[PDB]
Amino acid sequence: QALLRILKETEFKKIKVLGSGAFGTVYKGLWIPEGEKVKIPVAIKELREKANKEILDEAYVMASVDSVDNPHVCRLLGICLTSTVQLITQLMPFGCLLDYVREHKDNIGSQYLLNWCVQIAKGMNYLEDRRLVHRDLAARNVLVKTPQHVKITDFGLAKLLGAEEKEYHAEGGKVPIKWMALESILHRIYTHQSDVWSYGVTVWELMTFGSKPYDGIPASEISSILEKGERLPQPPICTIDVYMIMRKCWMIDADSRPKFRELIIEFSKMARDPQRYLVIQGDERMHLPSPTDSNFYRALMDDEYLIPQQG
Ligand SMILES: COc1c(Cl)cccc1Nc1c(-c2ccncc2OC[C@@H]2CCCO2)[nH]c2c1C(=O)NCC2
Repeated sequence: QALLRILKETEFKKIKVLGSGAFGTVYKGLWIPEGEKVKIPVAIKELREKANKEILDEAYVMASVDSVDNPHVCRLLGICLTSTVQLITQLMPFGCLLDYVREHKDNIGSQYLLNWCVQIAKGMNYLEDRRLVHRDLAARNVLVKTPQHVKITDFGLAKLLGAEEKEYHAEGGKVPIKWMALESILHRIYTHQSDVWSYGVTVWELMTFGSKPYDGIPASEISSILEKGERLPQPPICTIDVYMIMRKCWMIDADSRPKFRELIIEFSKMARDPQRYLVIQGDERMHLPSPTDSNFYRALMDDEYLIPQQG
């Protein structure tokens, strides 16, 4: 039962732009629901300007998959009807994971990387259980609540499969070619197993501390590269077992790829002996802010999408 809570514009103060890009504009603000005095840090999203129709579809997906215990997927708090339709969620104060890994490379140890991989797989497994194909899993669409806790976001491309359906077949909208499974590029078919491909690319992004995949290669060439058996390279920090997970995610046969339930288990195993699996210089000397740190409050200070050319 998908409900959308309407929040009045006047319950929001101190709205400030956080960032803009392909996702539209995201603002941060303070939500003070009338009836209470509690002040809740929020993020507020509106699309680029159709915009109204599209963003309600995202609200619907998010409301559809919401649940009492939902750690690793962003929850919709409500929507706001102003000059635009805006979505409202809890602020993730450390920002986008892609920016985070680029900015904090020198303090990101093996334990953090492996834990993030586990968390993203747990979030995706949750979505799979609710018949949701995300279709845009990428490091740009993972957010950082704390350095120890990430969440999947951006349901702009996401689709719910009916009880009889195994796949979603797309029409001609712009799609993230460099993160897509070959079958999605060739045939516009999307499944939970094409999300696994995207998961593999996401892991690659993290393990390279936010390198751009297939940098300098036009998206029009990607299907040909994949058909020749070429893949993203082994990141220097990754031991062979970690890279082999990525390579399994990029198998041609979708049903031969790992399932998210398997990825949780495999990455959890690695997270139990992190320095065995990732080799990072100075790993033991690295630290990131954690809620259990006495000074954690100090940290809380005040063309990837292309028109398809096949299928
Ligand atoms: C879709 O869930 C949201 C809702 Cl319901 C409302 C506002 C923001 C989001 N998510 C996003 C944030 C966001 C959510 C919560 N806290 C901070 C945030 O932005 C942090 C930085 C700022 C710009 C890049 O991310 N940032 C991004 C999304 C998104 O959908 N796509 C990519 C960039």
